[PDB]
Amino acid sequence: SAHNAYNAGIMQCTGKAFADEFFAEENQVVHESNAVVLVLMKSDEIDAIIEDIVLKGGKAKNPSIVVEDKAGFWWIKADGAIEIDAAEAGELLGKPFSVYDLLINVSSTVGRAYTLGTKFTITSELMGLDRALTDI
Amino acid sequence: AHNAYNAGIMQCTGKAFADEFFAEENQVVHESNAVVLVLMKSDEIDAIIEDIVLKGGKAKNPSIVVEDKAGFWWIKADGAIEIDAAEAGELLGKPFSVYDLLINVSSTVGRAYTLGTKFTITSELMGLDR
Amino acid sequence: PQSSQVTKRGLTDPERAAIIAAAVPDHALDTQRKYHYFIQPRWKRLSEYEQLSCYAQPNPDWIAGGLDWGDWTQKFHGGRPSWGNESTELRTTDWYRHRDPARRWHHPYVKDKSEEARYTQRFLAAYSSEGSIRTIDPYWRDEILNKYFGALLYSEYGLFNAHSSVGRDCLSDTIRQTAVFAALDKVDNAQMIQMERLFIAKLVPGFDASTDVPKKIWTTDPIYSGARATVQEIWQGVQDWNEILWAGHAVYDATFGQFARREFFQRLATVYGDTLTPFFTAQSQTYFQTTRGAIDDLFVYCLANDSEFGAHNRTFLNAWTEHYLASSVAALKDFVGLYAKVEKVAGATDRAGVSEALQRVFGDWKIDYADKIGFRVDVDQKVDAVLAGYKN
Amino acid sequence: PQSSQVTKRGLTDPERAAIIAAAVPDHALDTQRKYHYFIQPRWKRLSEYEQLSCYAQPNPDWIAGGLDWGDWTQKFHGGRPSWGNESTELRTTDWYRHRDPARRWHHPYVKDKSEEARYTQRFLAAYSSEGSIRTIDPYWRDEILNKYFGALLYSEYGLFNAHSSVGRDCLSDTIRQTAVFAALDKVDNAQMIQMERLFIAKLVPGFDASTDVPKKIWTTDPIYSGARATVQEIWQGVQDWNEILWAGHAVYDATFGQFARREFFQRLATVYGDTLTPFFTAQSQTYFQTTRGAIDDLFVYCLANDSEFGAHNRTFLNAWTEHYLASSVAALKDFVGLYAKVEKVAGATDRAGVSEALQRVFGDWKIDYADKIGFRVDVDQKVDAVLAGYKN
Amino acid sequence: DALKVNRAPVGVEPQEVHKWLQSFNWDFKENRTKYPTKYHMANETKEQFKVIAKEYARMEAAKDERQFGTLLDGLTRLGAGNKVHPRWGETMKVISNFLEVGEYNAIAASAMLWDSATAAEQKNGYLAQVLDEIRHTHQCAFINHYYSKHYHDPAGHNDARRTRAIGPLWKGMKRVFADGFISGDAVECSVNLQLVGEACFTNPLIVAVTEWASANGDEITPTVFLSVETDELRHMANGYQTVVSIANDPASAKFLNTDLNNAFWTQQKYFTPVLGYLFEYGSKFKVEPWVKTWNRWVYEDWGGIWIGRLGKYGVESPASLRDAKRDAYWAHHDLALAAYAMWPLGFARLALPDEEDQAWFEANYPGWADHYGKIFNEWKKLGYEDPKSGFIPYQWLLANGHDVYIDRVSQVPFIPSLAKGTGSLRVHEFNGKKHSLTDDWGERQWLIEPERYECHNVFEQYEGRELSEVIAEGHGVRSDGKTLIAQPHTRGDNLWTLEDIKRAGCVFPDPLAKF
Amino acid sequence: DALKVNRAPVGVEPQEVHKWLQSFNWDFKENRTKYPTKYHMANETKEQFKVIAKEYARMEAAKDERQFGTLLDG
Amino acid sequence: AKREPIHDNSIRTEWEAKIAKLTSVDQATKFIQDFRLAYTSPFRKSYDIDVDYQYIERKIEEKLSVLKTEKLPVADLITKATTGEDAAAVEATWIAKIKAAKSKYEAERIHIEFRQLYKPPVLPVNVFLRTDAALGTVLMEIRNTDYYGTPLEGLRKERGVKVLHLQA
Ligand SMILES: [Cl-]
Ligand SMILES: [Fe+3]
Ligand SMILES: [Fe+3]
Repeated sequence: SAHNAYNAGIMQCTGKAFADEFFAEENQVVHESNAVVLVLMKSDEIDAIIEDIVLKGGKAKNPSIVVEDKAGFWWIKADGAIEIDAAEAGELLGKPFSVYDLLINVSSTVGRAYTLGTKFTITSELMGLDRALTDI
Repeated sequence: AHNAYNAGIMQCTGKAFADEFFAEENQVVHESNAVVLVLMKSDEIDAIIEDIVLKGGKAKNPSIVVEDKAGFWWIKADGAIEIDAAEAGELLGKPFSVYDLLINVSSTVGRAYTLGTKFTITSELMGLDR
Repeated sequence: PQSSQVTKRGLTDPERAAIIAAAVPDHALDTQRKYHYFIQPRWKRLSEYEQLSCYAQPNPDWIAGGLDWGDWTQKFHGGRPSWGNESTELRTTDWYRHRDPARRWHHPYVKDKSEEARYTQRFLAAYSSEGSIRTIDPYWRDEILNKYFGALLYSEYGLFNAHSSVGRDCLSDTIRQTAVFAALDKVDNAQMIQMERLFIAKLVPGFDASTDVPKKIWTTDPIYSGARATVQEIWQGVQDWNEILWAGHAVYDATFGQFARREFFQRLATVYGDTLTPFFTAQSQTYFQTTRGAIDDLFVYCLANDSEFGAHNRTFLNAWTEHYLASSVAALKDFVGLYAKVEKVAGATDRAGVSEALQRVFGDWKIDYADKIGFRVDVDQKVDAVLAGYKN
Repeated sequence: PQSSQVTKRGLTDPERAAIIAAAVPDHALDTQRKYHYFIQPRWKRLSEYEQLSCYAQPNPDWIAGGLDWGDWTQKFHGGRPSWGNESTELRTTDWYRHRDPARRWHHPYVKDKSEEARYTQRFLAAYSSEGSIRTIDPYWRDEILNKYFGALLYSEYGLFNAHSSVGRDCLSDTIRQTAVFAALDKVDNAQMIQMERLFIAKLVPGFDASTDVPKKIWTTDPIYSGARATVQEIWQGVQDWNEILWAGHAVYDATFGQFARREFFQRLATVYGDTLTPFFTAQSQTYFQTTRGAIDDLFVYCLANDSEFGAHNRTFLNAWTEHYLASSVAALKDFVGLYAKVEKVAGATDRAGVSEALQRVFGDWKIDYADKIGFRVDVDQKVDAVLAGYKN
Repeated sequence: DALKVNRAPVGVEPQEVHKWLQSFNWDFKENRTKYPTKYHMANETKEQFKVIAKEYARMEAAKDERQFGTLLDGLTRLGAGNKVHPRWGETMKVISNFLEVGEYNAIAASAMLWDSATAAEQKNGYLAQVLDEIRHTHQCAFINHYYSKHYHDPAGHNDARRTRAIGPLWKGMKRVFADGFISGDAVECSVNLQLVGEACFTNPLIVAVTEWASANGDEITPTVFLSVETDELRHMANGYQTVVSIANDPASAKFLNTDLNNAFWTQQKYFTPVLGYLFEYGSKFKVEPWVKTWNRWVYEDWGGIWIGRLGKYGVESPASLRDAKRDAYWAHHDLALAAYAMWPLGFARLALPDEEDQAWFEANYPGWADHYGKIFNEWKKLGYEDPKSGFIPYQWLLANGHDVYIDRVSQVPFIPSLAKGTGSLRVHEFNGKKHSLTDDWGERQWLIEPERYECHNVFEQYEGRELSEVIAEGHGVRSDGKTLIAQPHTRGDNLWTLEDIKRAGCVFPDPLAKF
Repeated sequence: DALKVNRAPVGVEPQEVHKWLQSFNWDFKENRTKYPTKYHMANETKEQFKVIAKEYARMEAAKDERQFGTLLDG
Repeated sequence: AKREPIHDNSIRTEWEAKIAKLTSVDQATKFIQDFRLAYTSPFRKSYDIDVDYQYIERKIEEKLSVLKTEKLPVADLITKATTGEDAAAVEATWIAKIKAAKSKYEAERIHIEFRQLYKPPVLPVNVFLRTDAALGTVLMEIRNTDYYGTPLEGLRKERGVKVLHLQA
């Protein structure tokens, strides 16, 4: 869980300590990451979704989820994938809420995002390149 | 100054207010020639306050008083107040009928109506006055 | 400088925001954040529609379903309660049970009608620019449409006014919303018919959009004699608000109004080259089906199947249906005399065509309403009764 | 406790708000509050449409109208500028002059289409509930509408993709908005045709809403041979972005597109009892008149009457019109062969009725376009050329 | 013909359709109102705000989109829902839900006006009003809905439509802007709902309150309420047209002055003390003395611009005005004594005035410190706020002879031994039933029309029952089932439970047994 | 037929139309890009966010009203 | 003394047992008429079930109404009172009764008693509502003639109250 924090790793260092890690020889190339980042802009519907979906069943299924308060938006980072079922959110909100309505406040994604039925999903998988590990 | 929100007895406090408030002549209503217009603050209304009501409106009716009541504008004048939506539309640069003007016209003390592009609140008793 | 103090905003004034932050507890004082959580959900989850509507009416426990107690604080001279059981013959274990399947509280209702309002004006500006009125059959336009579709506005207007006492008398919040939205849609129908007439007058020199000829036809032409008699009874002859809603929407408008609007003017428009009227009948027919959804829930789901008063209620509904179906058959029998004025089109305005139209209207009605309250009806008997008024 | 700082809001935090209040001047530093006050207004006062749109494109002074200076920072391999005068034959003193008379920036555009989007689905849910499909002529529904209206979506779709290079190449912001909004309306039309077919499929057992038959007809049926040839040329044969917009909307779509959509499918729907298609063509025709207002302003007000290049531009517009009108006359000549497959209706599908339809299309086009650029045209000659393809 | 037509772009604007509305009616023998009325005069008037259904929907939807954008996007992102002073957040439980029933009853009253109107234009205008009062019902519901989601105490915001039934203040609300509108003369609704209700009292109740909301950190309520009132100008204008019809006919105008005075007293009797109490005691930061608010809106502006101007045409200043003005000055302080003493019967958390509040009350109402202030300070000394004290002030009132009575007509509580507002107790027996009346205007109403005024009061329903049992039965608890929704303080600690109430041993008496 | 039909309330959802978008293209010799490019590889990919013009407008209009409400009112 | 709970108590339970034993329209009509005369309006005979009589009356109405639909022909539901009287005759009789009233005190008792006797389900709803409306019109007009003309002291005498207390 901690490794997905906004200020994880080198972001804890300050002053010369940060500079030495930032300019270290091993950190002059990118490093593959299994994570995804999801940004949701704060609103009535989104704040409900954060509290009762992402911070409960979502973190239950994916305990590596980190949710940070960035004033105007929510910053979420997790290993592997993050999913939000617009059907679950509509049940919680008590009003019409398709997957198209959920995207109204889905602000940004770092990873491979897509909608499938009522579910929005952002995943580390490289669809079209990664080969399916099961025939199911 | 007689149209200010805190005009007359409203300047008094404590016992001085109570003595005016309970005075004998003030136990019956007193005919007023004024109208009161309330406009809720919005981007459109605020431009209308600054560039219509407080300019051409007050030049046409110098008895106009506009007071800032946090969430709304409080306006009182003698006789009548008028706002032309066609003027407001030229000020705002977007389509703006008299129906669109009323979207943020919150309250009225007086006889109000629309006639064409103009909105009027008047002291006149239509159907009773000549 | 103004005479009154400029009030500082507690949200943004630093001194007042600091005072407020010191007073606000650092934790919530309850975790139940669902507004009116105790409402019994009709669907799998409680809807915002229900939260905003349900139990707004302050009924006491002696009006079935109410959560308050005691007598009203002020009643009519004589003793009539503010709301009371004397307002209708029908009974139920809970007047709050009704739910509009469209879940219309005020905002989604005006939101949807705003779309139709603005798109309508965009369509008319383009239709006039298109010149598409050039291909409409002139006799249909001038002699059938303008006069008898215009006269039909008075049927919609009378159905609209029938709801005035319903809006006052009915016994729950969701019922009141259903009733008032239905009334606006009816007066909308009347205003939209007159809008189409006014619009054609802008395109066709000599076309008179005055309501004079339509009104004379509604009040004196035998074609609308049965229809006007029914509307006058539904609107002003009764005050039982369930009788008004049922007779208005589920019988009269479901048979006569559906035939006039959909089978005659909408269908024959597409036989006489009328590219304009279908845009307007599309709105009245959309409103009808939306109104039917809610009317059907009130009378079928709630009242005709109420666990204690279902059969009791079906007795009154069957008696009303008998009366107002006879009125509607008579109205339709009068109305079909108008086919003697239209150009013959095989399968449309001949006896076979009219027969299949009445078979749809009465057949659909039996499925949608009659079968659901236990009212036996011979469709072919009602079709043949109307065809008695058709000039061969 | 999250790893990163929970940032205090300057608007609500007492300490930061007090710091900001101290730094904000007690008076405005300028009185000019009109965003881009220097734009020359087309109407009485500057509109918000102009404020938000005009001079967004950063053209230099060597592209007529540009306020900037110097060469582009990076160009194509070879030297093609980011935007350049080589992109079109037409010339003007100011590429920014264009004004859409509907004043559509992005927000009013999607606001309007959202109204149509939501209302369409309410209309369909109600139309299916009405069962109104029951009175449509089956032969029209299955053999003409499904197949040839289906095939027409490829014309709309091709016209949509014609805008792709226009969206890249055109030389000002208001023009780019006009082009892109026109492109979405075209692909909307194609998608709406497929929506109606998919809708009928849910209502009529055996009705096939697949695009296989429409696509075969569009690509191989002689009825669409000339139309497909023109669309392919306008879309992929040229890159002059003014020629694309002129040939597309002002010649081909204004002649062939208007005949197919309005004179054939919309008009005859109201002859063969089709109460569904007029709802869909009501949108395509509205879109056509909106696009026309913008296209009319670009080529007539701005280009055909540019103070210095008016006659220069009319030379190219007349050469293009000569070419693409001939293409459209051939398209129309191929297309009217479709009347050989429809049931004859006097005054609509006979020779007389098709002639009057062609007189409306060519007559309206002469007034709306040809007369405004000085293009000479004999309407009766163009009508007789197309009627040569009519099987009497 | 088939070739030539004017192809200029044209539509049809709302006033082009509205011009023909009056012709939509037709004459038949039964075409008359179904409701009892004294007014049968000619009423073929014209609408001052021309609307049709399509234009009605467009206007209101445009208002809504802005309102809900502000609520669900902007104010939510700011966390504005929990930036309200707790006193004010608690006050909005009462103001919004109580006003909600006024709006809801206004739907029914406007339908009566719709039914009694004879001209098609007025029937059209009253339908728009009926629609608006539905809109306002859902707007008031939406405020408490929003508070339930974002405010630190959702209890009471989230269930007032049942928990209001526990307490005495709700009874009077069911008359002031509810039963008082819909249970009587239909055409008279143009006088009591409109000429008085909408033209006089909605202005302080709905507009002025938004400045108190702002002062105390609430930007939710101004967003909604200020939109609510935009609809009110059609409502006033609707009522004014009918009042002109009544005045122009001598037969109907003979009823107008009496109906005006009863309407004004009926509404001011409750509105004046309850709203003044909610403003001054249910706030931290005060905008102005309530009596000055009353003077500005009720006495000077409505009294002058509406009633004073109509004095030219025989409409008299209400005879009950002097008594009303006395209520404007003291009645809400009287009411505060009842409200604080019986706090466990409400659904809001209350706060005794602090030292700054007390100085403000005394400076603006000289005499307050010695009468009301000393009582509040003694209750605090006795443990008013402390759940372990076993102290509820209603018992203290009774133990010192300060009985609480309920007016049979208006339902407003009355403490004659402590009140400084208008009132004197009258207890009559009639047909074996005792009744307590509290002023000359309501006593006349009850003496003349006893069958209109049979409302059970809390003492009659609760007699002999212990306080915690009534509260539990009425669901006056939070989700744990034990902690009271209502509280005698606004802090987050030391909340009272049913057991804490039980220790006080408060049992409801029969206040009229002594007579 | 003329009397019998399924009157169940139905519409057409955006993914039902989107399913047929790929078939809207037809083959002809000049159906190629106008712009210089080094990349001439096969690119018959599928969209991840199915949208049609009507649904595009609904989504963005909904975003706009919330944004412009916040700005112009609140 | 000590009231029972509001919505479920022994008084309501006991009365529901009495109501369940009604078996005919005639029997439940006399039951509901006697009950309304005994327990409703300011001229009721007893306040002994004051906080319960409105709920109890609701339950009698429900019993009478189901018995009407079970036992009576449809024409009787529309045109007759459950007393057997012609509904239109009931309307004409009571309207003329109140129009002949010589004072507001006679008129008020006529209106109140009409409701005690003929409140639905006894009279058909449509006939009842228009009769009650006609009566209320008469009662309102006579009560609002010189509304302030009689001093409170005089009104107290005309009403017949026992004045138990007047604050000084
Ligand atoms: Cl002065
Ligand atoms: Fe209201
Ligand atoms: Fe109102």
